[PDB]
Amino acid sequence: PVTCLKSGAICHPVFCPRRYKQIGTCGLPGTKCCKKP
Repeated sequence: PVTCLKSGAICHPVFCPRRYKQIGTCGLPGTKCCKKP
């Protein structure tokens, strides 16, 4: 459960697509933590 707030990564719903790499999870099972390349 990482907020990804320090990394500045954006959270994505369901799962992280290819444009964004899923580092783990935004915080809840509703969305996932994603980061722009």
